[PDB]
Amino acid sequence: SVIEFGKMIQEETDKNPLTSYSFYGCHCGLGNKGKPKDATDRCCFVHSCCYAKLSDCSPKTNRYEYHRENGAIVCGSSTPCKKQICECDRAAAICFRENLKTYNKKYKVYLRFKCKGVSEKC
Repeated sequence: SVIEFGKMIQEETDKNPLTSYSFYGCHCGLGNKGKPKDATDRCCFVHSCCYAKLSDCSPKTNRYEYHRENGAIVCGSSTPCKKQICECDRAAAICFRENLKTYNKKYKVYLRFKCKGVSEKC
C-alpha cells in the first residue's frame, strides 16, 4: 500500500516523501497528464503505469511485507497481488534513488497547468 511505498522512498533516497515526491513535476502523486519533466518525473510516470495494470489489486490500500537481503528490497508476500504492487513500489524507489543526481528543486511543487504534451503509452 501507500504506507510501504512511503517507507521505501525515505529509505532509498533519504528525502521526506511528501515534500519531495508527492508534488514533483507532472506525474508524481496525483498528477497524470503531460510530458514528464525529467528522469525523476519519469519514475513517477512508470510507477503509475505499474499501478494501472494492477487495478484489481487495490495498490493504494493493500498492505504487504518487504525486507532486505544485504541492503536490497525483496518483496516478501505470497498473494500474487501483494507481490506485484510491491514490485511496482520497489522499482520506483530504486528509480528515484538512481536519479537523485538530476533531482530538480524547481519541480518540487510544480504548477500543473504548465504540464504540456502527451505522455508516452504505458
